[PDB]
Amino acid sequence: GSVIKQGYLEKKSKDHSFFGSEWQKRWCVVSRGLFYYYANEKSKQPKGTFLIKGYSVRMAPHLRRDSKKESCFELTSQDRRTYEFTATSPAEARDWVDQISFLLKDLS
Repeated sequence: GSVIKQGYLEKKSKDHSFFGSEWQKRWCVVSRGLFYYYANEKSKQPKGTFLIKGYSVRMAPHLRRDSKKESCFELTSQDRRTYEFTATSPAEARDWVDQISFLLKDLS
């Protein structure tokens, strides 16, 4: 079907409120051409959706300074906002990068 990969990641998330950005747990889904994410796997509505065409993806240890930096990756665009993620492990992050890359290369 349409889902390529899904699971929990920490997303760097602006609260648009008093505290700014924090790493926050999100259930993330990448389907063909489309990424969407929720607070929880059983949340009623997504927090966000975006078309992935135009994005680049890579591991990104600059995103944090603690020991989870080896599990961080980013989706970047020169036109739209970047999305920054921490997986549970380097292996998990590498898989996200690989699976999203496979989509992005086809889209290109």
